[PDB]
Amino acid sequence: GPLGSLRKEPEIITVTLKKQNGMGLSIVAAKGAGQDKLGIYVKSVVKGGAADVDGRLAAGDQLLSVDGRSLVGLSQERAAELMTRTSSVVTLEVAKQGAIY
Repeated sequence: GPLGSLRKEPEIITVTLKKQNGMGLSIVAAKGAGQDKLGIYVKSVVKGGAADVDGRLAAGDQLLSVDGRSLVGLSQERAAELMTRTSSVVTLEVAKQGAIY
């Protein structure tokens, strides 16, 4: 769908993968049996990827889009596929609900 929603602190998160291996990030969500668009939200981090390695990623990283591909209602299947061939560089837009001031 359409990208951009709120300002938030993060919004546009980008980090050079190829770090310890991947992004070692555990997402939580899907798409179906609802509005055909489930809100993507990180449940945790593999604690072994640029994500948990960038000391920023963790449970609470709603990705509105990934590599241009909207994630604001994607399925772990597709989302994962997108996050798969991310390359040594991952450029996705994440947002929070409210924390750290």
